[PDB]
Amino acid sequence: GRRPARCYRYCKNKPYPKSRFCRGVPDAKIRIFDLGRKKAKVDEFPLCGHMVSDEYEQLSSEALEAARICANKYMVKSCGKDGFHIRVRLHPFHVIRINKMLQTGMRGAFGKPQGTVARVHIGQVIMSIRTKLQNKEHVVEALRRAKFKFPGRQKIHISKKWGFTKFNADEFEDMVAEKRLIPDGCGVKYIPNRGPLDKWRALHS
Amino acid sequence: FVKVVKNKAYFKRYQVKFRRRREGKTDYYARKRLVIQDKNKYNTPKYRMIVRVTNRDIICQIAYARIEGDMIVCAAYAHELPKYGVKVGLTNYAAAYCTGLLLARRLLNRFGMDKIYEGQVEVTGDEYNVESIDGQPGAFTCYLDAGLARTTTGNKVFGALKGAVDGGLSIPHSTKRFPGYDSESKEFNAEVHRKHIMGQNVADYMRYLMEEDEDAYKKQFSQYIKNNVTPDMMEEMYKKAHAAIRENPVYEKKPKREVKKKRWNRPKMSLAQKKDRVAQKKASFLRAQERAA
Amino acid sequence: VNVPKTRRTFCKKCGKHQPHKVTQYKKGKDSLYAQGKRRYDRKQSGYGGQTKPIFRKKAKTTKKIVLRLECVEPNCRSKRMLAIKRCKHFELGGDKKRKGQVIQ
Amino acid sequence: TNTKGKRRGTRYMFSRPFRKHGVVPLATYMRIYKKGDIVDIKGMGTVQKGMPHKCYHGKTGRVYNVTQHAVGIVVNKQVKGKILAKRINVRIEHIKHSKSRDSFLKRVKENDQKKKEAKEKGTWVQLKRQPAPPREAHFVRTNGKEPELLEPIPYEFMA
RNA sequence: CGCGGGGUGGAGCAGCCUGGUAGCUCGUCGGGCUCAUAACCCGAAGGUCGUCGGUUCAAAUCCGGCCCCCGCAACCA
RNA sequence: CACAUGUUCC
RNA sequence: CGCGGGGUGGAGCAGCCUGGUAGCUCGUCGGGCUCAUAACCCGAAGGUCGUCGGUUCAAAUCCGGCCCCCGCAACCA
RNA sequence: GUCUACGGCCAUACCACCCUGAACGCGCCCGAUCUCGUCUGAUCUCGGAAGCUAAGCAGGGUCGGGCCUGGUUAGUACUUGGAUGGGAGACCGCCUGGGAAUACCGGGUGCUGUAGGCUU
RNA sequence: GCCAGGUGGGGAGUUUGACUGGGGCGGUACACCUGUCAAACGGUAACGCAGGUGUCCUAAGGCGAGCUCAGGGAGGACAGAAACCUCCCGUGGAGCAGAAGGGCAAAAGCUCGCUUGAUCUUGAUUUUCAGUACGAAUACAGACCGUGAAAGCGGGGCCUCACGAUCCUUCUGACCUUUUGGGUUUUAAGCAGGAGGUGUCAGAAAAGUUACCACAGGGAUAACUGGCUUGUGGCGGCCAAGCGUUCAUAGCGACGUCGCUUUUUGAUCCUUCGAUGUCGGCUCUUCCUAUCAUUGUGAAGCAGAAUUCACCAAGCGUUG
RNA sequence: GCUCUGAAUGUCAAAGUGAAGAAAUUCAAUGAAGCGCGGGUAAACGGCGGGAGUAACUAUGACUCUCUUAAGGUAGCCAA
RNA sequence: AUUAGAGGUCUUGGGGCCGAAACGAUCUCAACCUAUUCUCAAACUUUAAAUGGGUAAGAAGCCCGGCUCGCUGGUGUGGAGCCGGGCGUGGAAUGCGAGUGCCUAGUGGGCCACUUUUGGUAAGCAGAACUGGCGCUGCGGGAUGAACCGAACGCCGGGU
Repeated sequence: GRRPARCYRYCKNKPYPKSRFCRGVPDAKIRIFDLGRKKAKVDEFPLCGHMVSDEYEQLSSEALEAARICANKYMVKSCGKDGFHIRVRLHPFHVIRINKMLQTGMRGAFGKPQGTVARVHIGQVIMSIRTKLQNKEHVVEALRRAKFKFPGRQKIHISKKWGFTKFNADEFEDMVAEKRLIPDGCGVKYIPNRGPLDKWRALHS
Repeated sequence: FVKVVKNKAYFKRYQVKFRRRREGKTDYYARKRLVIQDKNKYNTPKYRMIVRVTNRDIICQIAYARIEGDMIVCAAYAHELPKYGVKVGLTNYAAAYCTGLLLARRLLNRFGMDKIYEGQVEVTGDEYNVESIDGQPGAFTCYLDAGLARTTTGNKVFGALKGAVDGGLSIPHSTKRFPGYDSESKEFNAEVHRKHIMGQNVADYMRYLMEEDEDAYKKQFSQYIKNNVTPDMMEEMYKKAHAAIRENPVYEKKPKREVKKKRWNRPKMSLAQKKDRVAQKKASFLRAQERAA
Repeated sequence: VNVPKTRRTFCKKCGKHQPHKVTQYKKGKDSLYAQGKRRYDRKQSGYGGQTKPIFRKKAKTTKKIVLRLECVEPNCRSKRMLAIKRCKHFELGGDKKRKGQVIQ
Repeated sequence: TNTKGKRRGTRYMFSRPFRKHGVVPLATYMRIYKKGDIVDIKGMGTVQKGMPHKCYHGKTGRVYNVTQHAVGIVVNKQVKGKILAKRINVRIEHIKHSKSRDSFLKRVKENDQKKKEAKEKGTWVQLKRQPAPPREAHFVRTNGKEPELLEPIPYEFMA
């Protein structure tokens, strides 16, 4: 198989992404980042939970793949099959190297691309879940089952933003009241007071 | 559909060219070679003869380059000619030779080099070059600034140039582009150039329209009949016009009369109006929205 | 590369630009009575074998083409050498290539 | 190791700035340079000829020889524990009049002005620049209002 | 593991080095000969050169990764 | 100059 | 580097000499033949005579230089 | 007030659409005998002045795009120097100094040199 | 007898590169170039990374003029996804010999016209640098020329790479100097400028083998222990999808993840090359527990038997 | 490798030969053995193939096709 | 480089459906386009620090007056070079005497640490940048120790 994750744990090297120079990189084991009822509007899932990291380490694409399923599986039993929506907010882009041995030793030891990993900073969201507000403890347990699939420690925080928006939940409805936020399906378009005037006529009609 | 070419990112990267290039008025590839001076000359000005042709005028200026904007030392126009002797036809080849003469004579009269450097009084149309005279002040030297005009043989930017070199300026040039240089056998013919300088090609057009058709003649040379310019007095008109320039080429500015201080233009709007036009516009939208409902 | 068989260049003897004929330079036959050759043979004569180095590590797969100019004036009659950069193929007065014409 | 190319590592040193590519303004040419002017070097990529080396991009020197399109500069180059006053020939395009000198030339004007002036007054006025002193004793009026009390805020985990 | 060559109609091989534009034997199919089959005679079909992307006016050919197959080597204690 | 072979209940 | 002899129908080859004549064999194609591929025969299609220049009433031929191959002999940057 | 010629700075000057342009000017526009150049007088060259602001152009407008300039992001990010500071480490906190960038929210939308007109 | 040519490991002499995570094998990191590394001047290493070079060009050199590219949309007889024609949009998304980077829009691109500045000759300077060369390059100056109406531009390629000493040979240069006691004339030697090349690229003329081996040395340098490391090997946890008829955890346990251990092999080269005797077995001792048996016990999918799992525990055994 | 053959001969040294030149010198011709060409030879050194298909079920391949070299390992013998 | 839905139109199309058949219509599913949205870049970048690199802070400078020139020229123009004369409050802070020439040994195996940093799973590994150490160096402290912390040394008394 592959090496233990203790080996490629620290953000040791410069970011070495799959490019014109690093070719022949295997596909990342995580391919599906979003799942659940991702075709859901912004006004039925007000609650949003986070798994914010607390270390400057590298999370493998397999840990991202493994933790996704375990958080997905627990939310299926708890909140039905369509009572939530899960975003993995880390995309593995750093390529790790393997110095495969077959005797050469260390003469010309520039490794071959082994797999792909994801570098994460302190206080950065790893994986976030939107759902109905009454299923509060269901998510905070689901992310707890996801912490055991990652190295090191990370906190579980419930954001104050409405859904996956960047707008605070308390200010949300009053902005939808004065038509400051136009629901664009899974997201929402922020309308400023700066465009040409005719489109302001459009929204008010 | 198609990917929108002029999108927001297209303007974010866009680098405009120079203003005088954005209007098609300056060839900076040619201007750089024209107006800059060699650095071991140190503010020795590089005078250039700016000859410009329009639809109804010819502008011949002389200028040297400066960092705050190149400075006009002396100018001349085509419409200064009806003061001397040229009633109509102020854009033909014979008009250019006058303006180049009027520019050259006015300049040396301003540098006190009128009594010296007479030039070519009797117009002939061959190679003339004013060699400097020892002891006396050296001859003035400048360069032609053609611009974006295609410099083919007989172009009127070379006509005014001829008027200048006969006036006494030592402009380096040659006879490949004058009206009368043979293209195929590669030699000059001074007699043919004399015709165009004295406007004879127009007379041979007007004499061509006597036996052919009067109606087109009464439409092609309308102001020529309004000023009675027959093909018999044309050579002796410019010949008289050349004398009347070489005796008093000074310019006399019109009196700057007191203006009444008004505004035809339209004044720009203040912010308080723009911010209130939309406040009226927004109010007038909703108050027209409650009527129909 | 292709050079014309004639060129108008500076003639050292006639002191200005003049048409020259252009031919390729060739090694003359090594004389048997040069200084270095007479010295070399007096070293080889007798025993001891080879006494001077024989070069063997040939590395450059080319030469420098030289051009032997000739002044074509009936009284100048001066020749001079002129060299160009290294090239493998080289001909005198090859047919002048055309712009935009069908190729097959 | 590295290569000894002339332009090795000048991907951003000679590149034109953003939205400034193209033909160069003509006042960069019609600017004059006498002998002995404090002149600095800033290589310009658009003009390939007459370019200086990359070790002078930033260095400032003085002119000692002026040709048609170029000047000779006497610039200092540190080479392994010694300074060399070496002469380089650079075109005008890679050249600016350094303003690191004229503010002293401005100071010479007033120093010559305030020495002739106020001499007939019989007074002695300061000429040398003194560094920024400690500020003098002064009052602070706090009319009516009371200074607002500050407090360190509690912790709100923002993520 | 590193390196070397190879992959072209159903089969086995050219052509590749040196760019245009595809062959050889066999086999298959149809018609004939014979009572008949094979041989034999006539005529046709069948790949577009491992795969993908590049260079070039033009690429089986030149160049690059990938896929399969094979070989050499891998020694001194 | 060459030409191999054979389906058999009655 | 020196000497020799090669280069030519599509492959090969003759003719170059002691100059005005570019042909033969194989291969493609039509005919006649044979049960038949064949054998045999006839006809047509097939050549800047490696490249240039000199010189001739005429040069693939003679004279100089270049290019490719082969044989032997040479060998101080 | 403004324009033409030549410019400097090179978007506060650009781009899209709409409106109005007195006078001069710039243009459009009418023609090809001569000069010159094309397949073609469209362009280039040349000769003009019947018409016209329709356009170019100028001024203006747009809760305009861009650009320019501030605020905010933020004393955040990062960083010089210091410790027998913390932590298993990863990394963090403090002392001493310096200090950013998007999103977001504002303001702005050419200045000007020389010469010459027009408004006399 | 004396010369000449062939042959000649029978015999003689001598050589059989360097770099290098030991040497060999393989590479070329040995002369150069672009990006990066490189830590915002410059400089900066590794058998670091991604590439390139030993060329090509009578124009792909030099001027001047005229042009606008890629790509896309809408149109037009055959004509189609793609032939040609026209309009519109088009900041470069094209092109400029090549690697990459930089640069470039009335051009450095494309297309025409005329051409040889790719010529002749002093120095100064830059780059590598010892502040030596060679190469390459920049500013001039003196000539002779090209082009252009002219200002100007050009002494090769838009810039960064495409190359080479002494000695020798060869060719060109002059009404040249010397050739020996003088003169003439060949010849030869000089002076100057090119070329013939050393790629181990500041430049020897060079194949093996040694287990029959020798000497000088080296722990700067391998094969053994021992150290640091633990990839690998071994051993053990956490989460718990599932297996276990049913039932997550009696016993197991995927996807992941956290360690430990030095009884595996690696990596490394620190110690030893004026020597530490380098495989096993035999013999004999003691130690460790990650427990096979035995003593005492817990838990089972423990009815009894037999067998699993775990705890205290290395006292005593573990054979022919 | 070895050996045999030859003015039927391409190349080659000294010397001799001929010519040009004031002469050194140059050039041309001629020019041995050996090599090249052509035979012989393996109880001389040595060497002695690859890919598909095919038999009453299977397996197998006597036969077949093809590419191929100077020959393609025959008689024998074998995890010695 | 990359994730997700939205809104568009037949902009081409995949099987479709009443339609012979129609951008007539059908739910669509695709790409395509337009506003958005998640995540990145040693060999990407509009922006962009900290630290850092030049230069300047006078007497060799200023300001007058006049000559010389074959250079430069509309123009004793331009520039350069000469003379002559006049101006010291010495034109930032701090510190310190400098300049200069010969002759020249040893060395040219280095090693360690904070911070930055390349390869490597890592290493008391290999390779660099900056500064200081060790080597060449004792002393007090860290039990012990080439490098850590303090502090550098003539021989002694007192104090700290």
